[PDB]
Amino acid sequence: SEEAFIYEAIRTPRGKQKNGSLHEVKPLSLVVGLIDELRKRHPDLDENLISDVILGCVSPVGDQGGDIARAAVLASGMPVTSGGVQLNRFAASGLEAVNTAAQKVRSGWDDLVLAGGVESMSRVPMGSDGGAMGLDPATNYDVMFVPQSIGADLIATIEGFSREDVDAYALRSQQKAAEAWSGGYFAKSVVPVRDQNGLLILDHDEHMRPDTTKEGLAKLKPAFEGLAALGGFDDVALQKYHWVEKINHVHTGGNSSGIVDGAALVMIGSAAAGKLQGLTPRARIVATATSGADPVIMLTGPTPATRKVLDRAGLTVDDIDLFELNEAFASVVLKFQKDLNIPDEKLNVNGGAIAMGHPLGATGAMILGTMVDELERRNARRALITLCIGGGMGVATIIERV
Amino acid sequence: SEEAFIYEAIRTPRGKQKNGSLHEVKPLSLVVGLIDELRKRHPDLDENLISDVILGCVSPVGDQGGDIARAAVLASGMPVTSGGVQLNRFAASGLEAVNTAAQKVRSGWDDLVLAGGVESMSRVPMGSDGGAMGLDPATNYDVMFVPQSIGADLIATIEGFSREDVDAYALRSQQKAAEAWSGGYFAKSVVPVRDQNGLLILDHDEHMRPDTTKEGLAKLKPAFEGLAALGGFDDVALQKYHWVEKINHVHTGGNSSGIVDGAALVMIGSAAAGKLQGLTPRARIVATATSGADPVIMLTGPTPATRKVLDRAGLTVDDIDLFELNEAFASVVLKFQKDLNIPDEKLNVNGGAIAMGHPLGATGAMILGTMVDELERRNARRALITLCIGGGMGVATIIERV
Amino acid sequence: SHHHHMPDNTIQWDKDADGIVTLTMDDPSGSTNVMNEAYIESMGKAVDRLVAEKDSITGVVVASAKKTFFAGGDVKTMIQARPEDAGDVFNTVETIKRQLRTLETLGKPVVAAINGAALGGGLEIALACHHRIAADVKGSQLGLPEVTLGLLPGGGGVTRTVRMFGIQNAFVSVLAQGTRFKPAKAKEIGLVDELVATVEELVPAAKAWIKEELKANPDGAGVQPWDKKGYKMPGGTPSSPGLAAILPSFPSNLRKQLKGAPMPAPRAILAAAVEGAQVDFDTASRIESRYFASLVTGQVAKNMMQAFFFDLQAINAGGSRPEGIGKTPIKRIGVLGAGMMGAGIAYVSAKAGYEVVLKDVSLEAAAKGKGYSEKLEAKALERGRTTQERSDALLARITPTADAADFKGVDFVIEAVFENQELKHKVFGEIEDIVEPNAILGSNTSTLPITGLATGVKRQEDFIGIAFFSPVDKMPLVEIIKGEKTSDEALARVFDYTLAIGKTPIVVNDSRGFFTSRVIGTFVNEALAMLGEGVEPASIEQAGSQAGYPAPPLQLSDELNLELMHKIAVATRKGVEDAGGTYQPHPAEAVVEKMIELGRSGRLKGAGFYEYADGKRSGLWPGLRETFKSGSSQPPLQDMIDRMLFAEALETQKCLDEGVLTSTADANIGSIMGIGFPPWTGGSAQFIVGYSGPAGTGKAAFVARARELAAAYGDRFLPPESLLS
Repeated sequence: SEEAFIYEAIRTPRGKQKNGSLHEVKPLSLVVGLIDELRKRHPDLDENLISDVILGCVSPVGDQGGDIARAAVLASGMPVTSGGVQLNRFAASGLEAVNTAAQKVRSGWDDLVLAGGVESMSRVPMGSDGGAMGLDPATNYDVMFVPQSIGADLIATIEGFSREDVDAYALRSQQKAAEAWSGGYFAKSVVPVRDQNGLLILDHDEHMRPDTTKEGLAKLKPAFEGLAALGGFDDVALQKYHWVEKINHVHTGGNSSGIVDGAALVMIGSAAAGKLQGLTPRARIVATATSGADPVIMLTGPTPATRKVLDRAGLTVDDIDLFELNEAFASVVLKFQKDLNIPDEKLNVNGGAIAMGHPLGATGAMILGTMVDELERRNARRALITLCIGGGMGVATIIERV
Repeated sequence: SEEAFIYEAIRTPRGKQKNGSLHEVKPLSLVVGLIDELRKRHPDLDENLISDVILGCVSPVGDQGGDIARAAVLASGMPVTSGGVQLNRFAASGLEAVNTAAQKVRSGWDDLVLAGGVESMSRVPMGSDGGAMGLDPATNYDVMFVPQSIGADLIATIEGFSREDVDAYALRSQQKAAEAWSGGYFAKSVVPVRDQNGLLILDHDEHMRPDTTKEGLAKLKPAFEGLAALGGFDDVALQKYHWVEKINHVHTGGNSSGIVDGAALVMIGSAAAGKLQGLTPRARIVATATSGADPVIMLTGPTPATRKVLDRAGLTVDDIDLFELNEAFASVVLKFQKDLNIPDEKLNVNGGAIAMGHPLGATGAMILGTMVDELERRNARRALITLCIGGGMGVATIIERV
Repeated sequence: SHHHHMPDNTIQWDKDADGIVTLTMDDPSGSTNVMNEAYIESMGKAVDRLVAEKDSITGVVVASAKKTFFAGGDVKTMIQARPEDAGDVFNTVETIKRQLRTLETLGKPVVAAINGAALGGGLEIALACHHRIAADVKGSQLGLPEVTLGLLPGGGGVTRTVRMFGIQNAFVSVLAQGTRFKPAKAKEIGLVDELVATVEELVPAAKAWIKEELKANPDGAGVQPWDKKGYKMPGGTPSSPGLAAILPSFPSNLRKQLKGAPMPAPRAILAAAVEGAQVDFDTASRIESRYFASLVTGQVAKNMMQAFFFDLQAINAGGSRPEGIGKTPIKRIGVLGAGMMGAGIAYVSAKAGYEVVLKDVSLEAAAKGKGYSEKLEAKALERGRTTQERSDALLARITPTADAADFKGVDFVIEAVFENQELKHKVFGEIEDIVEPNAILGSNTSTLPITGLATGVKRQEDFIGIAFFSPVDKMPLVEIIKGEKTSDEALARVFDYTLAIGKTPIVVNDSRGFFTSRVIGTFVNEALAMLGEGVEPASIEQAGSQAGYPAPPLQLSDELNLELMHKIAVATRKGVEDAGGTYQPHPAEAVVEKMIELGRSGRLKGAGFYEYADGKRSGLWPGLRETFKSGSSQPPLQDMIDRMLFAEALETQKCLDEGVLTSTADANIGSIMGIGFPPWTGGSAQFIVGYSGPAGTGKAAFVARARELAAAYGDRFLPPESLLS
């Protein structure tokens, strides 16, 4: 019945891992800092209308355990009736938290909901929560588990993407992200992180390397650092895809998503909720959908998830003005760009996670808010957002400027 | 637009902690075992219509990390497009997973969704995921953190519930649960847990003590085992509630919820999805809502959450036939029973977690399925389900028999 | 960098033949080494010289040239730090810790020679060394008392202490309360590593340890334990299972100790300690600096810096003392009465080294008065703090006697006889002809006017009031009440004596109720009025404890006898209706007479607002809720807290206007150390200008909140004209 509108979409600057700025900031503060700014923007808003606070977090351990979404509600002084839920759908945790928030508004049982995510990877590493797929030999053997860094090299091997092809895309991301900061496209949504005294800690995506050259990207080693340094996964994937002889390892540290900290918040509510609170709807969510593909290759989920969203929204590829896919691996974007013929002037127009970083629980909401601003800056009408989820999952979302 | 119907609601027998039966069963198997039975009940069902699998889990670490809902999808042979999300809203994780699944159906963007929860407390203890409220001194001092076992004793102290009053309720739970198994009320929904060979592991809620006497409950010690064994929280709570001089510690191991393993699954979909799959709707979800109260007392959330659901559903207390509140602590139920005058012939008619156990992530779906069967057995019309969430949260749900 | 951006040089350089630098700190602008701008520039120039000449340097020795090693920091600067100066305070402590961090990671052994006191920033410099050698001398203290001023150890104190002992041991024993340690206790807990006999053995032994360290442990030479690979924090990190189980109880137990009082300093220390343990050392230091900047820019830390530093130095300087009077040495001391007061008075007077003639109504009572001094002398020896030889000889200086002929030769009398108008003039008239004519006729008096009591002697110019506080041994305040006929030399003679027994004096002009009894009365009277208004008693005790008082008011109304408060109201009702004016009684007088009617008149009579069993308090009286219908009024708790604090503050301002006190330093110190006013306010008078409510901050915010309490609780909360609109 009711239509779900996006009223605000902010994020923190993504801070690098090694000697990063946000290493001293506990991930709870990053969310509170964003709640403080939503207060500073709407001091007359009745926070009691806010019925839920949904946050994505892929490693809910230590600083991020114990329902951090509820901890942010209490530590920030929000009303006790604001609830707070943490959820984990791997990389799409941030976008699913927005999709879940949007669906709660459509049912009518919730009036106004904050959604987003948070991930402080410099403090809580990836995979710290353990896992059933990877650490139970019964199921690890049954469903052929392969880390994403190898499923991404396989996509390049099957589709014929060379080391020059993937490094060429990484250079494109570093540039458009540098053009975005220079053009001031991120000025209104990136909220600088500060301490308890007001002093600045971070005011820019410090993982960016705007001086990246095509030659510097070829000097790097193939991704042999975390899980790919183990033996076995090379041959395990080729048992599933029997028609492939050799895996061409093309992904490095320059063409893969960086490891950064950060957080994002999205304010979603019904039409009557925004009018009653004196809010202006900036975008409308048209459709969401979940699909998936082969979990061995693990990173082809966005292609069927996008077609399912376009079908339910009654639209095609031509009706979309901007495409935004998470840059977890360069070949995942190029695979998505080949399955559906998409022009580069529509795909990640303001750079992506290769340059700016990939905070797991928050990336879904971050790239969502990126498309909200770029829809207004270009005065375009529609935008589509998907991600490549682990385990071969896929989540896609269509927003429409209002 | 669309109405969300419950088609199936099953659960495993809850196994005790000390030398329990389910200690050897990994929590992933418990979910797969329930998926196997939903297959055995509807072999002609098109599982590709299933668009999401939402599971609650309060400690998503180790065996329960890495999005266990997705692991259950892959290990059970479900379609790769079935998705899978894990979420944590403390004790109401199971009910919120059903509420989220119901709201996804109302929006129209999802057709058929499995929801439920899982918690193997004998293997993954409570609080193993750490926490921001309890382990960050900045916020632990700011929002006055008090473990539930002390917030429950405070409710009894304020409302005047004596040690005899709470132990009297615990005896009532042990009896009605024993009457339920004797009467066979749990025969069709409790799915016995088996091994890979088919041999039986558990076929009954083995935490029950049907021979519990009023004298045996008074012989127990006040709850001084886990977190209450520390000093400080006694005086911290009395700083907030300044008009209370002495906290009367009445809750023990006999009047508090037991620590057990188990899992639950609920099948929810639209009307056209069930008709197309040859399914018969057994119940309809009328309304859900989230509210809360003082997080220091931490366990008064269900009272405002219930009034919000009744208001949105356009109903009052008289329109409900069965009340089912999670028995986390006896005084929480008695407080809920005093704030709203509710007859005992409507409140937890088939016993509760005091006798049968409290699997954190799964309890919300378990007590939900309990009210689905009891609505049909009594041929009643409506039922209401709430829980007492940590941090002072509250979730309530109304179902209607179809 | 190592500099802040033309000050003096406060550090002397001296290198020996083996390549061991001796950094002797000698600040010309004072008698002690302080962490000021002259130090930062002088230390920065010394840190840079160590790195540029590292090829020929093998060891470092940090020494001092003053009496004390190094003490505190620039308080005059920290107290002026506005909230907008948070950037400069952060940069300054980061500059200081960067000097220490470079001194740490120098790859060369660094030893500290602590000759005297190492307090505040002084100990923070010693913790940056790889070895610490201190000298055992009477007066050498080593601690981190920054929390006592509303601050925290910012020079790496929190970071390095937690690194040495863990979160629990460091916060409990060193950081939370600002504990000072003797040189023997410091080595016992791990602060100091080795000790020596005299200060002349420090520098020669510190260098000998470097040659030992370089020859025996060449790799670990100049590397802290937390700078090594396999370092494990004692007690574990917030992620290990051992600490993560009891970590939720750390903020709870801290709130049990502070009773919910608004003191952000101990809370900030615990956060920096735990948050610092979750990251590396450099990130922990930066986190530590953020919390230190938050305290200095706050209001509570300035209230404590104003009272516990600038006001205490002014009283020991002689502010309330006639500046134009010399010194009259005291020979013998006479003490009349030997109760709980006369016994303690004779103890602190002899512990300083003065002959005492203790007299009472008998000869056996003087033994119980001398025995109370010997009961504390057992603890003086059982604790091993005394010499057991010269200390046991101090008891021979006390001469307990009953014959008035023993007062022959006494030049200072302190009458501790019980309060009675005719009894005081009778005992003093008996003893004033025996003692010397130039003897001070001091008299510890509760509320009786000295102007009336001074008529009982001949030389009224030597008659004065010397009010102590029970227990006399522990209480540090002495209230000197100046009568009308009291000469200004008598003030100076008693002012010198109070500084001689190690206590803090204040000067009060003779007024009804003096200053201590008058102000603390309004505190308990505001609480009794709340009980009569129908407020739950437990809230009143929580309101008192959360305000910052050491003892809740209803508990204090039982300590001080409840029938004693009755005749206090009868004496003031007698001092107004005799003048014809209409006496407007306080509403608390009704609650008192109601309790006197019910036979519950304090702890002494066996039962009061609490219940007592064998002299031990055991919970509130259950019948209290039914007698006053507690629960008929539930006002906001902050209104309860501000009512008790404003009453003492408003009554203090009236004492300054009426001339009861002279300076505001005596008011702040007197209210804190006498009637137990909350230390976070900085004193009953500092609370006026340092008020931080929801309507602003300062004197202007006070008046609005006071006029808000007047239109809701009574016109008695209206501010006087001295600070009026």
